[PDB]
Amino acid sequence: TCPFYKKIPGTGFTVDAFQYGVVEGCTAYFLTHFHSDHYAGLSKHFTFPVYCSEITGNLLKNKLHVQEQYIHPLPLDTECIVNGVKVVLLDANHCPGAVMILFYLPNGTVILHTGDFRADPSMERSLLADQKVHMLYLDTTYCSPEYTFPSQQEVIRFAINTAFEAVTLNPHALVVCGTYSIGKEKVFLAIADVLGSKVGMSQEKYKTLQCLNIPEINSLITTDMCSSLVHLLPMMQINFKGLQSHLKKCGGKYNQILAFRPTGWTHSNKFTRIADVIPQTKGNISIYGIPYSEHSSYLEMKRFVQWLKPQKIIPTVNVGTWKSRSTMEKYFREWKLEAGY
Repeated sequence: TCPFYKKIPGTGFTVDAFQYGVVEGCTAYFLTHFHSDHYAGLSKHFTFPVYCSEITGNLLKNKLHVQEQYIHPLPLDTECIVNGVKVVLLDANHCPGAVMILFYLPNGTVILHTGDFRADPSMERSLLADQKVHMLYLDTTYCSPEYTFPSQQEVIRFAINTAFEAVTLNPHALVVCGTYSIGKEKVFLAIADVLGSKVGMSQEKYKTLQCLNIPEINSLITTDMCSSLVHLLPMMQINFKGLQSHLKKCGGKYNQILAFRPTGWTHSNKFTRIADVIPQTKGNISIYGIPYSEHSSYLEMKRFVQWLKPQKIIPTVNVGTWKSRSTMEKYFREWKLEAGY
């Protein structure tokens, strides 16, 4: 049964609740981004409205095969009426197409629902600057002080340098990159850019990438693997037994794979910096883990909530146990008391 934190009060609207059947009273289903936890349920056979970003729309039409009439895409940064309610979509700084939703109620209440997000100072000079928010449905994926990680631009440095080192040392070396959903495209695009290659991928991942309104995308990617020296692969495949396997298939065109597993947080964030990273090594295959997050760090989240001074906070992540819920409220209280809202 749709949990209360996927419902918006004073509307027939719901957020990321497509896996329960019909939700009694829901006239419109919002979807924040194309990630299988959030869309679990959608298909060609849906005949209620869906509101979402243009980019998320393309993924619905072309990947899940939803029927164009039911996909209502909306522009960002635009005051837009929906079933007699003002809403706005804002860039969430998560994966391509990912949005937060501003709801403006008849009764005067204002609600912000973050979806998945990586909070950033640039959001404090958006439309949110203009007015008060009474409720915050917040992405609490990394709501604990242990959770730190470097900036995306830091990590993209490390990558560009590493790969470019190796390839310049050994020009018969392949760069690989793992992936299982959209997100983190800047990893492989930046590597390929510094190397003078296009990125090569399976047919389905090419299909996925062609939906995302990346400019000049045609010059950057291909389905011709032979012609490319930055390859993509399923993250399940990024290991020695499966990389060895793949290295065979290239057919004596490369003598060393240099991979990258863009991960989120792992416990190795606690004791080691980004400039001091190492990979696992079994023969001529070298696998990096690299903490490229598309979720807020504890500090980033903290700053954002303390600027927003919401009157109330409703967690959307790690809400499944009483210990996690309790831990999270303590942090909310601390933030509130530090800041004087």
